[PDB]
Amino acid sequence: LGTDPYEDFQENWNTKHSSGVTRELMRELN
Amino acid sequence: VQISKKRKFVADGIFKAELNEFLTRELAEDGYSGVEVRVTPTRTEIIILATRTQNVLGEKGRRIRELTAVVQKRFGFPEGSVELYAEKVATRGLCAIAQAESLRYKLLGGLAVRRACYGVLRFIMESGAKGCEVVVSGKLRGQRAKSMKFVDGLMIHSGDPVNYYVDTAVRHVLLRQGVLGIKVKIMLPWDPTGKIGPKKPLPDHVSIVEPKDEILPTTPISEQK
Amino acid sequence: MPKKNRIAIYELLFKEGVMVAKKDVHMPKHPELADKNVPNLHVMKAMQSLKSRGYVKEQFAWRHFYWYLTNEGIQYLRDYLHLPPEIVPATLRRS
Amino acid sequence: KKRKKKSCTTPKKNKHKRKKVKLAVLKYYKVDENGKISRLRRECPSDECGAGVFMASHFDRHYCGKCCLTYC
RNA sequence: AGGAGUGGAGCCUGCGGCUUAAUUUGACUCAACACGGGAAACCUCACCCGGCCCGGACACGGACAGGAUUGACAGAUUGAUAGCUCUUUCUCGAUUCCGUGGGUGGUGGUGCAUGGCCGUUCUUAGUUGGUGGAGCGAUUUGUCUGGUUAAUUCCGAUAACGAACGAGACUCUGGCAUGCUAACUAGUUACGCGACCGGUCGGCGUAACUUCUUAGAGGGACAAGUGGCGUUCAGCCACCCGAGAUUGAGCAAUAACAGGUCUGUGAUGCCCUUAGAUGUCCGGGGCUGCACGCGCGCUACACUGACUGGCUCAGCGUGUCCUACGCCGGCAGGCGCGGGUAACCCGUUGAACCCCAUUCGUGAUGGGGAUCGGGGAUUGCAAUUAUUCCCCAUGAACGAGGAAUUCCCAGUAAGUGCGGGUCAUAAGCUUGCGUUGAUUAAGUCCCUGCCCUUUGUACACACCGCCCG
Ligand SMILES: [Zn+2]
Repeated sequence: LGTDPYEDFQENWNTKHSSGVTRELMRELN
Repeated sequence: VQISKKRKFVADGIFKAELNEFLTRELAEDGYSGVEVRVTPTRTEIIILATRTQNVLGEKGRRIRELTAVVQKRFGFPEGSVELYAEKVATRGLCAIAQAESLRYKLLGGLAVRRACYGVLRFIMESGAKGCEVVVSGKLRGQRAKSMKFVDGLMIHSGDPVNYYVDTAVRHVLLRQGVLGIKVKIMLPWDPTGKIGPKKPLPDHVSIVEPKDEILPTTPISEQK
Repeated sequence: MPKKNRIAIYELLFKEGVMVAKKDVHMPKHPELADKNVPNLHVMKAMQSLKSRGYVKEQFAWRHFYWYLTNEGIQYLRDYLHLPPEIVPATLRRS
Repeated sequence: KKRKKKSCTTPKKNKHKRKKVKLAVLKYYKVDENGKISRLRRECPSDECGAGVFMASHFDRHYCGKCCLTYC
């Protein structure tokens, strides 16, 4: 029960933290 | 000296509106889902539908014996006239209130919104609902509020058939930064002659009976039974 | 708050496990405490005190307070009123 | 509107502080060495507080605090 | 094409302004302005001038039963019979009181921190997956050249095929049933008794039943029949029969707006204040003040009328304040008995326009009523900055309204009254109801606005753009 990388990326793909949310989602996927 | 019936039929709905509000603020975290009043001339019965039946009466029944005594003082019942009973909702997944309160105790406990809402839609659809919609509004990302909407299946919006084919619930959840609104709509299946769903079919659905296949005779035969 | 009023309020809540009042500070008499001349304000401000110590739990709805005794309230009012230990509130005696 | 802070009044009112009188029971009874006592305060003939409650010996009246009865 | 108008006048009510101690405040094109159920004497009430109370839980420390504290007559004081305060000396018995902490209540701030609700885009006809086809995939087709429809409603065409929401269907309501089930809290017919000159009787009592009244069930209308038009389909026009050949409303998509509401809430995050208070109560004021502008309206400008008499017809609603009956009053209005928690009583709801006689006779006139002076009566604790109502008296503008501009298609517009909400006292507002009842149209894209296809683009915060000097 932590944070969801999918939701994080979908909500912050165009903000300042896009480069970090992409990295976290890639870590979750692979 | 008694009262007019215009005022009597009204006063019986104001009484039932405040009792539901009082029980809502009291047994919500225990699965409260509705109340029913049966005015028997000897003993007024009040049935409370809930999920966790053990958390309503409590150990030794020390909680529903408190409710039946705090209710009669408020509403001026004579002692022993009013009795409160607790029962179980037949199906929890198709009650909008029980799902709009279940999702409130997941947003109040640290679940992500996106996964809290899919866990509710999945349980709603797996219980036999025909459609579901869950909306969450408020400050989910920063100082600006926004709405997330999760839909699944069929959902009707207009007409009279909406007054019995859908169940709606609106609830508030108080977080550290503000208030989030949770709306849950469930569209029930048909279930002819059934507890769940309306027995009436949808007003636009036409059911045509498939004829029984028969062989038309070629030659004449009399049957002299 | 006269000591007689304070005693009257405390030993009425003891028989039950519950208390009901209306949020009306100008009502001159509490209906359950008639013939003792105990105003409605005194009941409100006594249950305010007993709640802050943790001995009761409240619920408010539609201008009404509904208070319940907690296990620490029976233990505390038994010594305040010097009641025999063979006294138990009406909530605790059934089933 | 907008807050305007006007606190000016004829100075400030002072709340009546009661005077701490020590052993006021003494002056009600005069006790000699022979045991007999004299009651120096005149007493009110009422029912709510009779037989024990003394009145006020003012310069022109006798007054019971509890009864609010004044004899001139 | 027209009808009634608004915009002109008098006044009633809201907005600015200007005043003021305060004249509390939100909302400003459609999408503010008789809106906040917002018709405020007190309360409401936030605003202004003052004055009491704590209704400051709880924890810790102090003092204190050789008393912590509590309240109080009289003189003064005070707007006050506020022990509020000064003088004065009796009660009250740990409930309080003092410091520290951290709690509470706010119609206090932020609607650009939020929830919910509402308004709008939009009452338009729109919107979207799945599988397949095209492609550099950003995308695209489906979701369309064309007829048709109130309608992305259908027909058809067809690299698309199947679906979904919205539309439609659905619910309430109006019009029909001498067929069904029923009626002393609805009646009718008949027969008696009675009054009066076979007739009238809402005079009285019985039996026939359900036409009338009430309300349940089920029927009944589907472009169904005929004649035309239409790629003879989808449909459109006329007509017969028929109660009816479109009755009126409720609900209502995806996606949005920094739209309104923190002044509806024990909805709510922060910020502010919290004991000479932004809490709460009491007294008196203001919200209404008035040079001037801006919107909803109500009355008129008369003879297609006003006055005075007479005759004669509703529907929707309310009622433990709605009221019959009798007596005194010109009246507004007062006293005594009665009914009704209501198809039982007001009430068979004797409404107003309408209708029939009289007087008036084109005139600022008996039209029209503003304004103001005397009296009288009610509601309330209080009517003075007239609460409302009545009676004499007063008798202004106004002779049909510039540029502009609103609403409207048939029991409709307009006229005319009645009921509800507000309400101790109260409608020129709103929300419903009946009554009388039309002129003109059954078309178009000219004005206003919205939608669509093709086309151009140096725009993409999207023409209130970008950009050269
Ligand atoms: Zn005395």
